[PDB]
Amino acid sequence: HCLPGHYTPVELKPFLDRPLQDPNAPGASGKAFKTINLNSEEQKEKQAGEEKHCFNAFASDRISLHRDLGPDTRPPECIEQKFKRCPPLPTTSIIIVFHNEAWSTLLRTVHSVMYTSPAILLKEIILVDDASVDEYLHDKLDEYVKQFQIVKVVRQKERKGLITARLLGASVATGETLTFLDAHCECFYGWLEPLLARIAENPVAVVSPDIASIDLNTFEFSKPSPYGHSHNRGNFDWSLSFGWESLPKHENKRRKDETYPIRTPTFAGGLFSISKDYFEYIGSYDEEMEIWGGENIEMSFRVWQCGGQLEIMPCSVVGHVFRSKSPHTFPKGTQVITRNQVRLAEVWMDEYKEIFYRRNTEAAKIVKQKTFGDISKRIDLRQRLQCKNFTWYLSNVYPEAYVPDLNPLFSGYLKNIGNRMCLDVGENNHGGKPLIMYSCHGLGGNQYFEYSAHHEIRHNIQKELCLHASKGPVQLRECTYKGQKTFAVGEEQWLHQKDQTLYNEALHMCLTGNGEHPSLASCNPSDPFQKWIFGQN
Amino acid sequence: ATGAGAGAGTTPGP
Ligand SMILES: O=c1ccn([C@@H]2O[C@H](COP(=O)(O)OP(=O)(O)O)[C@@H](O)[C@H]2O)c(=O)[nH]1
Ligand SMILES: *[C@@H]1O[C@H](CO)[C@@H](O)[C@H](O)[C@H]1NC(C)=O
Ligand SMILES: *[C@H]1O[C@H](CO)[C@H](O)[C@H](O)[C@H]1NC(C)=O
Ligand SMILES: [Mn+2]
Repeated sequence: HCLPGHYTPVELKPFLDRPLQDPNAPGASGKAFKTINLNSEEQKEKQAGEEKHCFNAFASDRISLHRDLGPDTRPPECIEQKFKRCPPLPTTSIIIVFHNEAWSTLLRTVHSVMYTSPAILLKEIILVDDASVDEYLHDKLDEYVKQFQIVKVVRQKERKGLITARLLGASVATGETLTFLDAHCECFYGWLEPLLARIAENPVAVVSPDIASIDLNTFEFSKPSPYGHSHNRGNFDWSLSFGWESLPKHENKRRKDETYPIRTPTFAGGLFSISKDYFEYIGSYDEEMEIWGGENIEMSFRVWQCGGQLEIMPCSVVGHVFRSKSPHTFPKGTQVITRNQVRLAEVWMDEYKEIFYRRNTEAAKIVKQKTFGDISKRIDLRQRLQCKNFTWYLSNVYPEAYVPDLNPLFSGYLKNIGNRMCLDVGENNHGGKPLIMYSCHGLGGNQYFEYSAHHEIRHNIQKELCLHASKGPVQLRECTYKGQKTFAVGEEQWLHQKDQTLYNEALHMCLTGNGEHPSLASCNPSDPFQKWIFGQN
Repeated sequence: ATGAGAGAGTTPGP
């Protein structure tokens, strides 16, 4: 089965040949489509699309299903890379899960895969319908897709969400590998070979493309740059949200060219390839997780702790329509996401789970009322595979991570006697911006604060941020205290006094909850707006 | 009263 040499370009020719495109058509070569100067019926269609899909479906419906993405702008070593015939490139089953996807976006995903994926690799495309309502996604889709011969639609009759749908897809797949894609993606040139070649080399590797943004408003594709730019890897924050960060210096040094894998603490988890056998062996997904949320983080910890590796291959580029809001209904509310996170925290995070429970009150409650369900199959899997503990994961996989204290001196919320609202970090804050007052919700999150031995008031979900005194509005800034060497600057040291005032040690002034932004004022023990409760949840 | 970071239920872009 194992031949000498490298696959030829003829051996790699795609399943379907892209027709030469009209260069002046809308969205051509992946450039912006500006949908402006619309008549009254058109402006109606656009708002209907935006509100159905939480992307500009009006734009998507006017762009070819066949659009090229212009010239291949990947690094030169990616365009030149050859693939050995031994071990052979494995076959793949493409699994696209959808729930009420637009036609234009679902079929541009399917067309993209056929135009960019070598015929010799592409065994089948499985479309998993998670109980879509739209009639066009029933018989119309079944019939349209027959022409392609290798495309099958599988139906999840009752809405069970993305996790159950992927397990359904996997159970019918016969490929040697599974490649998962969302239903609003577009494959770049040569995206598949580098994923599948890496699994051929190392079958415990779970590999992701370097995911590109497709703009939800204009459908512009963010193209790779040829000169070794800043890459992102996946992380988690201590609310267990997926996030992106710069690579550390040791990884830049280790990677000699762009064909080298990037080791990633977490993966976005929509777009990746895996050995089918390894997917099953390493515990596929927790079947009790519902709708959306947590499974990518759960899979990240489980792969790493149980002896696999999570990798991003920058020679593999796939565009994704990133949204700001879900279009999806939640049959039994968004509590589902928090239950999914408690399930992964109980199984994988050991003592570190308490750091998350403190920051998401809803999760602390689910633990206390034991409504997160039976995890005995997940516990059993962690034992049978002899997976390492979370201390090992933080040390060996994510040594760069800020880890809060397991048992901080104090955590909770800051409630103002005067106006009966809570100190809130606001919608968007990672440096610089003033804070707000917001209704006390007791949920933690944006109202979460810790008190340190060194008199700091921390907001430490993502970064180690410290309440930072100023002549005007109070800020969150990076703590200057970060262990052995360093100290705590007076602008970040506070005393909660007997009169319930918050007294900054540097400025000798008191936090008031008056105005839009809490600021420092002359200390007035009779001012209710300078009186703070440090409430525990 | 937002129940999470604004409009969660989506993966953030890079
Ligand atoms: O209940 C659901 C929710 C989502 N999806 C699909 O799961 C994939 C991931 O969801 P989405 O794209 O909304 O999440 P994000 O990519 O924003 O994390 C998409 O192809 C959705 O159509 C699904 O099948 N059932
Ligand atoms: C976790 O594993 C590490 C070494 O990988 C070990 O030193 C430590 O004792 C273990 N922690 C627990 C909580 O068992
Ligand atoms: C939701 O966002 C608002 C701002 O719109 C507040 O920051 C609020 O605290 C947020 N909720 C949570 C749970 O963080
Ligand atoms: Mn998506």
